[PDB]
Amino acid sequence: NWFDITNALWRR
Amino acid sequence: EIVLTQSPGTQSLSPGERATLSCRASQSVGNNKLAWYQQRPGQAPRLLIYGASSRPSGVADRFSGSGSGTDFTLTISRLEPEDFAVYYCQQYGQSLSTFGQGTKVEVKRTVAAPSVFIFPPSDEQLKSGTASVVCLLNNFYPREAKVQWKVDNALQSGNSQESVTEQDSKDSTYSLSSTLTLSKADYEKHKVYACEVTHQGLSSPVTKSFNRGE
Amino acid sequence: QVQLVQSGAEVKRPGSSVTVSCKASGGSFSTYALSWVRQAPGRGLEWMGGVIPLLTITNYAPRFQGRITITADRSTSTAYLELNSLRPEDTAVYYCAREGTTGWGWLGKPIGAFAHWGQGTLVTVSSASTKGPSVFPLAPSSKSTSGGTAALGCLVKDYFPEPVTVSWNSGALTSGVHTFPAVLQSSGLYSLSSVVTVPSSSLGTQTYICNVNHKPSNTKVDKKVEP
Repeated sequence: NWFDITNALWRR
Repeated sequence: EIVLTQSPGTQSLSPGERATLSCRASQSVGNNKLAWYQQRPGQAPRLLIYGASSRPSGVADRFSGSGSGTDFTLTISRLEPEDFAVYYCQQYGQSLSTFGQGTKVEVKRTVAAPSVFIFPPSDEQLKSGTASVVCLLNNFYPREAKVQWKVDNALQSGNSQESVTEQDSKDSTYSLSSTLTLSKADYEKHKVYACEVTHQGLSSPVTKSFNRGE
Repeated sequence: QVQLVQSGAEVKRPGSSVTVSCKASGGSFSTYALSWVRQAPGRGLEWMGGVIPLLTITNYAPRFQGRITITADRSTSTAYLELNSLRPEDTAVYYCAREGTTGWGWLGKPIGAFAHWGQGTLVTVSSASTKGPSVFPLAPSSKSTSGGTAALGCLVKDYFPEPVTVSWNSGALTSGVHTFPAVLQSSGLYSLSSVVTVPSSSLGTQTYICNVNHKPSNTKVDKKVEP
């Protein structure tokens, strides 16, 4: 889901 | 391609009452990623709920969201005057995000038959070869209202358009304006111009007319 | 506190292309998803697509694929929507919207949903030409037809593009005023009416003037409406 990408990014 | 269906389209309540709005998805929504937005006329939408049941800081605690899977609900424990607006649901459980068609939450009030006015075309407009006839339905409730134009007792079709104001913030009524546009040539071939109005607050359809040249 | 400011209204000819900007201030720009949502007059919201600045990863809705382009200028915290091959049906208010963050502040975990929106940009796609409206009186006297109440008004006809504004007696008169949303005629021109209900007894003594203003054509008109 495109809408989940910023989360994975934020957890980095 | 997830389809969200909000039903009903319109909910008629009053300040102090509890409201329940539903959103049904044509297929399960991933991770319950459903959001609710409130939108007032001419204004940008405002986020109320996200993740189906999470409420961001800043949003009144009277707003609540529940559900999962394919059936979601937005609850407002008790309505305040500014809460009467359009509510939209949105799913972002897939890259292709989609919005529901929206549910209007209006104020329910006593039936009020409309005051009907009819206006012939101005001489000035006529000078240019065009005749607009305007029918006005003032301060009525409920919003459902039918207006038919009859020229010398001939139902008109395709030659008129209508507009409806937003519900009045004070008297909770609606007004409707219908314009019938003919060319001056056709306009001059008929004598009687009538506006027939059908409304729940009217025992029988009301008619307003004038004879060209009076 | 995230504020999104968009560029002004635009008028485009069918077949042309339009670019709308969205300037962000507050929070982090490059790490949060920025989408574009539109809304045709009287219709609902429709997500078009968005972009993740840092990764430049875009996501467009299928019905706009190959006609839309969204980019982001991290140097200016500005995002852009470019829609080509414009059609009349593309006429709408376009909004940019950034996803929100959990809890307070604007740096927490993203939430996907759109917490921040721009004021919106009206984009009119038509082959019509800019034009001031003709203003005709909606004169009052049909035995008033409804109590001691009289109705009078102004027909603001054939203008382009939206919007137009109406006030009565320079704003001195506001009670009983009803300015209706404009309707788009087949001619490609807009038309709307503004009416006010008043005591029928004031028809013989009060002057009623509607002030009509169409900024796009720099048109200002004051029409006295008489019985």
